[PDB]
Amino acid sequence: HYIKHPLQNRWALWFFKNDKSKTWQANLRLISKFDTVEDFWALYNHIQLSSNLMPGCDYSLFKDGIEPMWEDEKNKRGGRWLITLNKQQRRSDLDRFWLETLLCLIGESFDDYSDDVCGAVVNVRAKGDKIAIWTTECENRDAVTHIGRVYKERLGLPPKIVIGYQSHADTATK
Amino acid sequence: TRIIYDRKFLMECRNSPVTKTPPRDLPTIPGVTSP
Ligand SMILES: C[n+]1cn([C@@H]2O[C@H](COP(=O)(O)OP(=O)(O)OP(=O)(O)O)[C@@H](O)[C@H]2O)c2nc(N)[nH]c(=O)c21
Repeated sequence: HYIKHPLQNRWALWFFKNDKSKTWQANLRLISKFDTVEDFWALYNHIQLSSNLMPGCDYSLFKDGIEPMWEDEKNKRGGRWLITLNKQQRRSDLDRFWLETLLCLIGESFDDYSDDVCGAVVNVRAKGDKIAIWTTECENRDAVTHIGRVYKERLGLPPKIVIGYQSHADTATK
Repeated sequence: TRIIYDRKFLMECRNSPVTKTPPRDLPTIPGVTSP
């Protein structure tokens, strides 16, 4: 006897399996979709912590209909607010920051500019784990700025962890 | 108008009884999911 609380958006959780035989897109896999708070927690409570993913693997949470790749119409001209962690920060902060990121997404924490958010991505990597929020238009400087500011506040980033914005066009070049 | 939730409320919902059952068609991905 419970009424679930609906989210503004329906979301999809993706997993990326590091298989070097296969193409990047072919390693991408849909786990599940949800559109209530309680379904979010039901999913979260039955998946692995990011810090325990195999090296080279990712989680992505994206709005329904947006694939977690540069090529998607909604990401093409977009970009990301990115933080990179070192090795001790995997243990102490990765899982905390990822969950905080997820709550920013589903809770629509960026006011009107929440419509500019496409999703978020966590990359578990030997060289240093990465968390990012993907936004739809790198040129919407107001949206980008506000999202970045609020996101940095909600994460509670210490100054030793810098947060930076880059367009996917530049990433896909380098 | 937009449905917005702050952190404290989202966290309180985690205790709900509906969050203790996995999603119905959760796939089997050993090490990643617990269906
Ligand atoms: C997010 N993304 C990652 N890849 C591929 O996987 C590679 C690794 O990208 P990465 O996001 O996994 O970073 P990584 O830490 O592994 O290494 P880095 O490039 O030095 O930062 C990319 O260079 C692409 O070949 C991608 N390839 C395509 N076609 N589209 C994407 O959106 C995409």
